[PDB]
Amino acid sequence: QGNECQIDRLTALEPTNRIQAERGLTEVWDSNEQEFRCAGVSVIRRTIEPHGLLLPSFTSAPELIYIEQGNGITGMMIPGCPETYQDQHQKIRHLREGDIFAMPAGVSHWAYNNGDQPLVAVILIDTANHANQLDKNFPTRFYLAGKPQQEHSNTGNIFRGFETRLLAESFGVSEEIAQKLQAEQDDRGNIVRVEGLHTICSARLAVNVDDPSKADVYTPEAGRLTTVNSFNLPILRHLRLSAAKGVLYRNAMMAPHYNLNAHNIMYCVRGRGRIQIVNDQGQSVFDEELSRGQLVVVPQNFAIVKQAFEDGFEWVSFKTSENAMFQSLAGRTSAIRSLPIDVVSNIYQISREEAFGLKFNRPETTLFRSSG
Amino acid sequence: QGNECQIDRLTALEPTNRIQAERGLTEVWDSNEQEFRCAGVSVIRRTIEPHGLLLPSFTSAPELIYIEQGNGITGMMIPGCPETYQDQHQKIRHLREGDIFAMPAGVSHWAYNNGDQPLVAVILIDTANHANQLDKNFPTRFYLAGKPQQEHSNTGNIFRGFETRLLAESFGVSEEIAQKLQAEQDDRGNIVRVEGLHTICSARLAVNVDDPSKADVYTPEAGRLTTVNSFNLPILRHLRLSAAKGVLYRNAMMAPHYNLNAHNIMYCVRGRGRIQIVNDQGQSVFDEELSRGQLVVVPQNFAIVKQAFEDGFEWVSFKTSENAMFQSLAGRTSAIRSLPIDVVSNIYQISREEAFGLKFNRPETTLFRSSG
Amino acid sequence: QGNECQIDRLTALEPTNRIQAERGLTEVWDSNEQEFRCAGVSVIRRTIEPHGLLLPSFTSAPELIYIEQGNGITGMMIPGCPETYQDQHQKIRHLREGDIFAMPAGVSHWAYNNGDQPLVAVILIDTANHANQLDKNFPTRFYLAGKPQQEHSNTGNIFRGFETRLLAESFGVSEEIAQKLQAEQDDRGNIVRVEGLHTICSARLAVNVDDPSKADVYTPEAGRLTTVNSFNLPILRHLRLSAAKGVLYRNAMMAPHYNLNAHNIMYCVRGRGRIQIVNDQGQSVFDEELSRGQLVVVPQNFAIVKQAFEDGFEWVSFKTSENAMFQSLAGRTSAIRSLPIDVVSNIYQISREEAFGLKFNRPETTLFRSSG
Repeated sequence: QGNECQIDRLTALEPTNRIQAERGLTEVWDSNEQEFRCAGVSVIRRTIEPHGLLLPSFTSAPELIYIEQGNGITGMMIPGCPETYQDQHQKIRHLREGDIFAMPAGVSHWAYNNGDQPLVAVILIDTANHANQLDKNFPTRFYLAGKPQQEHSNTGNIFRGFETRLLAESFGVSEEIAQKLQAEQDDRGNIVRVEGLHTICSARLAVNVDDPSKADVYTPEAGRLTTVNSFNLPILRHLRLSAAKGVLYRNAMMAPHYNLNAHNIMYCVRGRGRIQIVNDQGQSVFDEELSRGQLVVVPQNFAIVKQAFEDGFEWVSFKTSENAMFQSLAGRTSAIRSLPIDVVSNIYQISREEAFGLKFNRPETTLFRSSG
Repeated sequence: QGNECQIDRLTALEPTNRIQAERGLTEVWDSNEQEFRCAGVSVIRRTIEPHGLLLPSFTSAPELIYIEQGNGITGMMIPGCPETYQDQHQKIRHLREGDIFAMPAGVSHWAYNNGDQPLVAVILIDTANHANQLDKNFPTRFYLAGKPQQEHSNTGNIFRGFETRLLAESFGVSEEIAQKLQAEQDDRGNIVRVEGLHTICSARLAVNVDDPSKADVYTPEAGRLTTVNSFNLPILRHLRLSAAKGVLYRNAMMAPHYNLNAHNIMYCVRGRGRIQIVNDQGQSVFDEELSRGQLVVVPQNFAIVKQAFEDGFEWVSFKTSENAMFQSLAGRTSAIRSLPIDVVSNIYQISREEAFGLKFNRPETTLFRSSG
Repeated sequence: QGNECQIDRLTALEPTNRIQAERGLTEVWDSNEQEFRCAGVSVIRRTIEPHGLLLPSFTSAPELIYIEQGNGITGMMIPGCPETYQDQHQKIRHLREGDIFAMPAGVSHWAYNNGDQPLVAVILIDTANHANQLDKNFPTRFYLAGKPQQEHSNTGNIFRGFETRLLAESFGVSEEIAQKLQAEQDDRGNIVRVEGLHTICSARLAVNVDDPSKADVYTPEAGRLTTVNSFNLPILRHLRLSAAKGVLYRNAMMAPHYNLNAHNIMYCVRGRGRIQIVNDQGQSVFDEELSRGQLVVVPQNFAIVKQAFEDGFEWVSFKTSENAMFQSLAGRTSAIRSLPIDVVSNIYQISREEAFGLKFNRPETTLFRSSG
């Protein structure tokens, strides 16, 4: 078939499946939605209650994680990295709100909310990544403990699969304890309640996009845009993903722009925006308001404008390539302004002075203060 | 299915659709042709009349452009590149005959023929490029002005898609002028008549293959071969495409060879040649004469020989990978000559002296002077 | 469809087609097998009798070759590499048992057994490699001599395809000899009997994994693991494949582990092992004994344990990515040991001391001495 990107209708998408576990919630968007198929990604949102432990798992696809809310810690068990010092374990890293974290394909990991508010992560799973060599339709997830529900469609964690004897032998451990590995008798789900706890090897593997000094774009009382790519997060050189966080203040807008190289899974973090998206046909495929917890998939090259309402509008964009670049159509550093004025007047059939105003009437860069 | 490269018949291909615009012509080859599906490319040829302005557009796929005829200028609006100095615009670059230009995915651009003869560009659109994340069947093109016809299959340029108000607001411009953006009232097509006009940021993004000093191969009264790859055109490191131009003089031939790594879209620029192509089965899939404006798709690894006729034969080869490499079967630096003579005689069941002549009777490299 | 990696059953796979030639045998596994489709590879094994010459050929896919048995020499005709000094030919390289050799896509090559025992190579053909731009279902092979049978499904070597005249002309050779090229009158098949014979340009393009000093893992009376990746075989940076050889001594085991980034085509070289493989569902998809000449496909991220029997168990793993990395679940440098003990006890619902033993009772790295 291969026509999933012939899109004339996009939708504000919300999770269509829930997975309730003892200490957390996993909400799964519908990966069958055409625009997800086009983008080749899946999105989940996990809400881990305080003292909740997301059991160790891995997925064949790389993930881009935004910590929407809360703080906690994630342990990554990267093969080959140094033990640490009783007890030994690999580097524990901290998760905080505003954090954009990169999970390389196959890397096993667990998370724990050691904070007071629920820990909330919005996870892009890039099933179409070159790194994912399993199926492209749905993420494949392998758990290392518990008896977790399938997240994307007689089952258990990978240990349940092995002959119990082999397990016991493997760990130099009793059979009875091996059965604990297999968690055949476990009903807690993928996020369990705990009490308390207590170069890739050394990098943070994250950058906090709430750090206003890191913004690439600010416009006085318009807002800011903060990019995560291969320069501030070098691992993204390997994942070939990037990300951005945007804040639009009351009635501010992001000029119509298109992303050159990447699909943009724009998740609304807070506020509300009139979002309009146009396809290659010059047809609007989207003209709706996005608010908390909704996302829209902006396909590569699809033109888009974001107009904040009175409460502003804030989003994280997961981008399906390395150093995704976009181009504003209006403003300073825009397609129009890059056009020689004669080209502008000629292509739009307007005066050299109408052209001028078309080019320069908008002095802001990318983010504008607007009236609502 | 995935059998589009099971090819037993190739065809001399010509455009199957025309798109007439006010100041230019766009001829589109049939991307459904099996060998195009196999190669994962589309080909167009644009003829821009003098004083003709190819409206700004972009496509999700990278393009390799050969300027077959004429000269003019192209403006590339690469996001982030410096303005220039009344008026400000991005770097204007010159296009001349023999130019092989690389357009990265998503980069918006316009062209203008400021010369006296029609400006003619043969464009390979590499829809199967990793850079293209939309559909693979047909190029997706987005225009920034006018009301252009679909080039590959109630429509308009991307601005037509937006709420007019939002447009006006975006540019700090009147509504009436915003409607000009949307060009709902435009009948000029994608190439309009104009009057006159007047690290990637600084590179030429082109090399002229008509520069005889750049030839990698010359053979006295046989002709020349000139390659564009990542060394003389570094951007091609990003596009993962390469190109070559070949000139065969009267009755000269390019020895049977195969390309190791890439499909070869060989477009005939001038002259005429008996071209023969063999598949993995040892079957001829092509044995016809190519002339002006026709192309054949040579699939990766398919063996091919090109025999010029009395007027010679000249072609541009667009190659679907980085630094595509080929191997001659005959001549100096050929498969046969690289074979130890005993291997040759043994595999061909011939004498050590028949073998010798098989190896050395052909002292030329790649291009030979032949009799017609 | 795209569900070939939804695997609940793997099989010990053996060749399903034989191709007998005059001086050798070619055994072809069934590339239609679901797990081959999932992995996107094909496997062949060629047995070249002493004094046997594997005719020159190339395939659009890169190959990883393990010399299971024997020694001989392979000639690679890489385009552009220096002639050598009567006779001139390209660098001849030696093949020996334990050799893991990398063949880049499209590179023409022949092999010859100049040894006394049959020369046996197990060949992974990575049809799903980015380098292969032809069909993905089956390897495409082009021969440069003889009249070889199709290896994967009115035919001949590529020369047979050309007009004989053109051939003769091409090589400056008589017609009668040109017909020898076309081998229309040849019944020897792809491996013929001979008598005797006699930066990529200069690299060995191989590393011998039988070199015990190169082992990355040894465990006293357990065995060893030896990896071939981009560091000891730099060309693999281009192929994006890796390999390993494993030897398990009597009753030794490789702890349950999963490969993070790559499918693992594990071919059994000698001995016998109880191999168990688990999918993402916690279901065993394989629990059988592998022995000489059988392979199983371990999909990326599928968990696996290998238990040698009394004769030990030795395998070569062809891996479908660059520097494939795996993670042991048990032992030193394992997922479990990388887990903070509180996470372990909490996720497995066991004591801080049961947890401890789960973590540390297994002091070996990856390879363990076990009881059978």
